[PDB]
Amino acid sequence: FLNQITNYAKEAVQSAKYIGQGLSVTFDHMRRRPITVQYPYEKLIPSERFRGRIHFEFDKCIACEVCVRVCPINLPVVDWVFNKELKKKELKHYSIDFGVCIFCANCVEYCPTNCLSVTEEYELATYDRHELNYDSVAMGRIPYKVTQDPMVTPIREFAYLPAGVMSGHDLPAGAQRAGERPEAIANTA
Amino acid sequence: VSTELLVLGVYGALAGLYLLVVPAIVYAYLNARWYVASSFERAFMYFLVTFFFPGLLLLAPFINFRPQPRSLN
Amino acid sequence: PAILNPIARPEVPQELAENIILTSLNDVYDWARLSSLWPLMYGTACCFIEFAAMIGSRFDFDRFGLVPRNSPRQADLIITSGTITMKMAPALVRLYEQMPSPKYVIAMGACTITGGMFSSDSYSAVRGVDKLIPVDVYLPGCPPRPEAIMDAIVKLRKKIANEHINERGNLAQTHRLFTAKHKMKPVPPILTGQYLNAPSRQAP
Amino acid sequence: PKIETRTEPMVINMGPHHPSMHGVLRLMVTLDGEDVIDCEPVIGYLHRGMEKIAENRTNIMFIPYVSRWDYAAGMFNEAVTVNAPEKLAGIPVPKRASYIRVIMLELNRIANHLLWLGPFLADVGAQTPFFYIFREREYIYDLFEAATGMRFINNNYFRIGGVAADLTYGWVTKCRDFCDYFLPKVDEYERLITNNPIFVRRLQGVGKISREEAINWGLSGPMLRASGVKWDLRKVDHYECYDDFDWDVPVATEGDCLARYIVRIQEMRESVKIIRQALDGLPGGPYENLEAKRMLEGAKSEWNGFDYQYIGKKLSPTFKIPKGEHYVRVESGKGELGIYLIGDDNVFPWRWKIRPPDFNNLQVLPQLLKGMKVADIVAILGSIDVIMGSVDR
Amino acid sequence: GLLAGYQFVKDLESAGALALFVPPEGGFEGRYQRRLRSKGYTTLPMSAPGLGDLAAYLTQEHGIRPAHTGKEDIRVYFQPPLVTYHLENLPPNAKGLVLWLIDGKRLSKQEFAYLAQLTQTLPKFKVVVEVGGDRVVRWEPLADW
Amino acid sequence: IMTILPGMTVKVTNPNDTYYQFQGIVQRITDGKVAVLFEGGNWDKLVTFQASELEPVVVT
Amino acid sequence: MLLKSTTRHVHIYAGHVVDGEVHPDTETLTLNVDPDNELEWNEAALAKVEAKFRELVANAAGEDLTEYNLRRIGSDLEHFIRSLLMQGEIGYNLNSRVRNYSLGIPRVNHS
Amino acid sequence: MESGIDLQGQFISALQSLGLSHDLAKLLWLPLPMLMMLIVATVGVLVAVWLERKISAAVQQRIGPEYIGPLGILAPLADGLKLIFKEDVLPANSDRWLFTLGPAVVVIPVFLSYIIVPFGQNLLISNLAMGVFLWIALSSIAPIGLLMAGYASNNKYSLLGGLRAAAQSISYEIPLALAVLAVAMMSNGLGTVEIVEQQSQYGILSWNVWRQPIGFLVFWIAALAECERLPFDAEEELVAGYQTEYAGMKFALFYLGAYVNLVLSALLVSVLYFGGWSFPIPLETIANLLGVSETNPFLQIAFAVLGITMTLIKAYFFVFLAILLRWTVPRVRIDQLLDLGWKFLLPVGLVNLLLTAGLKLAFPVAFGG
Ligand code: SF4
Ligand code: SF4
Ligand code: SF4
Repeated sequence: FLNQITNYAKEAVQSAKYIGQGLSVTFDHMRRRPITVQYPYEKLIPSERFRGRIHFEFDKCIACEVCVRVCPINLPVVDWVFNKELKKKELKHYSIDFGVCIFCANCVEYCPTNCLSVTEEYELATYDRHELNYDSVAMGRIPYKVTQDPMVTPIREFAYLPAGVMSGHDLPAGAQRAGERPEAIANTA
Repeated sequence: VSTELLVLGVYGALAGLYLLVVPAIVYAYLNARWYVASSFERAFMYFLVTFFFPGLLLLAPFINFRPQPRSLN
Repeated sequence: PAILNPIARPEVPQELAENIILTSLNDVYDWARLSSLWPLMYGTACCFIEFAAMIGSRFDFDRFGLVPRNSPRQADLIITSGTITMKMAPALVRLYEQMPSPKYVIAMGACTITGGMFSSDSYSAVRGVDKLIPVDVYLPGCPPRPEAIMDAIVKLRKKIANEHINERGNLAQTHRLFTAKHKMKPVPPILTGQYLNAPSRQAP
Repeated sequence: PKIETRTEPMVINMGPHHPSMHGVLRLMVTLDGEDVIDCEPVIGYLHRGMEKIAENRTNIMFIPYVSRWDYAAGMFNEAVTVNAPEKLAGIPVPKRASYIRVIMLELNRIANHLLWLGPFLADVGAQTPFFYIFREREYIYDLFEAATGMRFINNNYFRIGGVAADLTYGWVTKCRDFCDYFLPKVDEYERLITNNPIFVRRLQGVGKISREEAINWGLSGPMLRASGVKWDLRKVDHYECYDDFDWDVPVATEGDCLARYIVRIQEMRESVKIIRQALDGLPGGPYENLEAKRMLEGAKSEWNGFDYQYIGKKLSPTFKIPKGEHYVRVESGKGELGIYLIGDDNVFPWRWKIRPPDFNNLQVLPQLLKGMKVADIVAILGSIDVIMGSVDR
Repeated sequence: GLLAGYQFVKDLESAGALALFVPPEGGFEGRYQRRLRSKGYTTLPMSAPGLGDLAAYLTQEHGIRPAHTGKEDIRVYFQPPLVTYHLENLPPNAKGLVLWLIDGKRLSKQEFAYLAQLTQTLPKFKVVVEVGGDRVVRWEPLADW
Repeated sequence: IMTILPGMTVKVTNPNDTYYQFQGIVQRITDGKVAVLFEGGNWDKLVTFQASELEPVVVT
Repeated sequence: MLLKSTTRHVHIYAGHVVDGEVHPDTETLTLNVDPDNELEWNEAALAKVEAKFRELVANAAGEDLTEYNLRRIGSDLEHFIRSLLMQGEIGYNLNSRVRNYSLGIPRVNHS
Repeated sequence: MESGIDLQGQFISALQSLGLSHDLAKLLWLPLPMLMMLIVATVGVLVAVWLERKISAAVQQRIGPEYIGPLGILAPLADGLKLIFKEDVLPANSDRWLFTLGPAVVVIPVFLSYIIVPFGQNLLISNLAMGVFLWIALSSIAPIGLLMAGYASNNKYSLLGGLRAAAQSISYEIPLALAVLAVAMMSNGLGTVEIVEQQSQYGILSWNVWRQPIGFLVFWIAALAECERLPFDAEEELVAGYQTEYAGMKFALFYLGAYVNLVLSALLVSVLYFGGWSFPIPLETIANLLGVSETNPFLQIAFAVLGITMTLIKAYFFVFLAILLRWTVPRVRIDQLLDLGWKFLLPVGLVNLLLTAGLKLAFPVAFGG
């Protein structure tokens, strides 16, 4: 009764053919171009909505507290003294602690004067934690532009690659996002 | 010229090739075709790293395989 | 006192390494611990998934030198990738204490810098991992994208390349060891491991 | 070396430091020779107190909090947190906002099943496509980053009036490109397990929850569907215009890890069909075409209508959760993520209970580890799709 | 591989304020900070974008106003001037203090000029602002910019 | 005094960029790099450009 | 099962240390003021912290030997250590490797 | 050398030219091939770590350990050097003698087994008439350092991991011995010079892989379970793996011993079942086609370099096959790998030994003499 000996050798040779096939198809993975976004020299561009570091304009601020009452932890320290010579609110030393911030930009949407805008800046690492307390002149700085650094080849991620492209590595020369924009169908139809 | 000295000369030439010359050629081949290489060519250049590895280790703190600064224009 | 939380004057400590051989060996030492930097595979919350997004193929974890380790004994670095609760905090201090002495901590996300969105109305969240561990680099962003984490790793490498080899001795613990006798009642172990074999699952 | 060798059953810790993507839970199992006799799961290492935080947060400032329970499909949490004051105040959503919600939730279901699928194949022993699953998950990340601003969790996308912002100018095209890319990948993932006898030997009869025992233990989602129950809350509750498409709930009859695998793979294959059928029937189509049609055709002609908007009356931050209570739910990637809201005409809720989809599936884990071996623990824990931020919350 | 001597400390003592150009991949300039610290200096490595209005943060008292998370009041904290508090709380026979700014990018030209003039005016204070970029570690004086 | 002032409307003309045909509001001018504010979307974005890739509009 | 309360600047460790091992004892508990040296710890303030710790462990008599009470003792000792640092009797280290000011930045007294 | 090239004879003769003894000249010659072989094993472990981190990256469509040297070339060296700099840990009641000796006992015979490997005819440390049998006997000392590293930690899950690794490491000694036994049948000896010399007759047709098609498979699968690799090794088996208490240079000893065992096993696949140094064309055929003698020193140098390249090509090919097969195969648990060791590789090794004995008795001109 050799029905379990030939089945044994059949299971062995089927596993051997499976290992040979999987070894042939893992050898076809080495020929593919690596999808690695090589960070310090290939900083990938964030999208047009990113919610990075919050930017603040000290002159466009009516010194309300809507940016505090919509923040989930009431984080922005806005303090004002009322000047009865002018009878306005007169902000002094706005600040946001970016070690406590969760970067939801609730304060950006519910800003009545469009004072708080959000940036593309995410490289905010510090050695001291208390350096993350950005005051009104610290967070009123112009953010780091990824496409204007002469050591970075910037990469559009997936939603800005035109209409058939999956990875932004083979891009020849700055091809746009997907196609037409609402200033085209107004000319079309 | 003595033939013992010529055998030592081809020993020194083979050592200078194995440690300095062809490791520099392998480095100049690897900042060259690495992505245009196939799987078999990748196995061949990995063999070239394997065989000339003491020469690649000697030449390692002197090559600067960082990307060049961009033009921004 | 006129300075509330003061710094203190040191004892004029200087190595004064006028030697250039030992300076280059210090360079080799700092480059070797800099370019290896094996982190602990430590998770606990949301941020770990972005940490896992570094270990994948789109952003590469290995191309700075660092492969994740399972045991803390082989771990060179710990990226605290999530919220530390009151329950997780002694476990985290234990797995930091189980590492060899040239060890580095990165407070990843707002939950380990200050306990970011749980710094207001939480009763069981440690407000910052630096209430437990000496932290080297702080990393903002609630889910900091993996470019920000391997920016924190770049700043950690800038921190590591400064470390002097004669300055080993800051890696100490400096015991104080005040022992006091107490009069508290010992309680039995409440959590033993008996879940289905406990004689209350079978019948009401 | 004070480890003796007894004849009594030992105890394996499997503590909160998991060296893989397993969360923070202890799994103190006994396992005398190999048979797991007892299993006490210790829970609460990520209990940060969302139910007590919620009582001191307005709903417009609790939306950044609700991504942190199921933090692989984050917007599903917003899909109940928005829907809880939506059905007290009776605020209607537009049709375009509802279809955008369906698209975001089905992309989140695909991403949640991908993040389950990576560690599950790594625990079962495949461990080759772990690095290939994060690539399509990064595709979903970059889709979410265009619209919602952030990646997989920290979206403020869902609002009481619908959706915070409409889609970008190239979003529908790239989402169709991702679906055309992703349709063969789920077939590859199914053939990885089912066309390999060692894996189906590892997954057959491992965890033998019954049909009625799954209903008694309160299991939901793919753990309930794999036991035999055709119970999807998108079909049971006529929820958020999911009935405008033609998809079939995937079920299996066994209830083991292979059945849960098959249900989750077919859930991916059905969710991508829902994505296609929602992108086709998007009111106004893509945002570039809809914005152009409401630009050139005056300020009229039904493209400025209510059901073609992204937001249904964008509300003030001082919106009062009115007096009354009910219990909303979604079918997330693990099914029955529910919110019990008892708001009492205050700006804050009075009680915000979170019914998590996998806190009630992790209580079956001692029952599922009864007659199993040691190396089948992490498979069974792999098949639950547990995420400890929802289990603890 | 580039056995660097102690020329960096000599260029620091010459210029007073030098802009570093570090490769962006990590720690290849901290060898110069360790060379600088071995000659008797005290380096103060801190991140530049966290500082705001360097005339006020470095040498003036500045109210920090930390984060109240909806619980405390405004509670202004008056931090001492960083350069003068770290210079007075120093050994009197030390070589001086060095501000090691690790993000010279995302700062203005006015702050660079102020940092150079600040290193010129008070005697023992040097800055090594890291404006980054270059393929090797190379430094210039903070003269033109 | 004639150069690019903060407070007006702009539109980008750099063709090989993610931000193309985008109208924005210029907010701050330091050292030539112009940072403009984009109202498009629920969150207001601030993206930095230079004067070599910007030009003001005449229509609005 | 070793009962302990390990945070920064205090370690409680209910038990006694032998060589480099702490053995879990019932009726004693140790104390490891600043095991990472963020503070300077002259002997006057060190004796003050030791006396405050013995007063705290005497006032905690009669309760359970849970980790909750050990964490309460360690947290009260943490508040005392921060009060000594705020009074000016204790300085920051400045020879450490981190220098992150885990108990507040330096600041002047009034303004 | 003039008549040939013999660096041993030339070194002993030129060291006797200073005024030393003959036995003292031999004693001073003695550390030089041993130091050369330790250099070969050290560059082999660095090549193995580099190839492991680069081919694994190329499989997963990543880029390997960049920014450490030009390519990732200095990536293993830093991974060596950092482990020299890290402190000790000593897990809480550890034995402090067996703990430090466990890595030493598990990596000393693997280094000692590098006498057996030739890179050419008399390009080795010693011929050693019981060569591969001594390699198998020395490789049998590994599940004593494994049990030593398991026991000397005061925690469990490493004692369990140590017993698990020792039960894995003895399940594949006997199929390894049977697969080497078939080659020792076909080679009429155990010395590796004689094993390669019975294959370097017709270049590539006299290689043992064509005459042992299943013996090569048994040896390769059994040697991939002795090196702790592939399926026979992402949550750990239980929580820990017999080396979760080793931190600095002792974990470095474990880490380098694994790859040194991998390089040695690949070299012995190249030596036993393939040509150890033989070109696929026989070398004396090229020597008679060139017309120059096979004893003049430049053809000696060219043939020695060609033999070293052939050895390193085949050793690299099997290291490459191991790094591919680490990501090819599914990871099997402990019971399936012990069933592969006892219930599959041992009966196939026994039936291979029986059929190669029948083939040597029946056709003795094809299988040895
Ligand atoms: S909401 Fe805007 S305007 Fe009001 S205080 Fe905040 S930043 Fe200023
Ligand atoms: S982004 Fe969110 S967390 Fe940060 S300050 Fe604004 S509202 Fe608060
Ligand atoms: S910082 Fe945000 S993403 Fe990170 S753990 Fe905390 S809540 Fe989760």
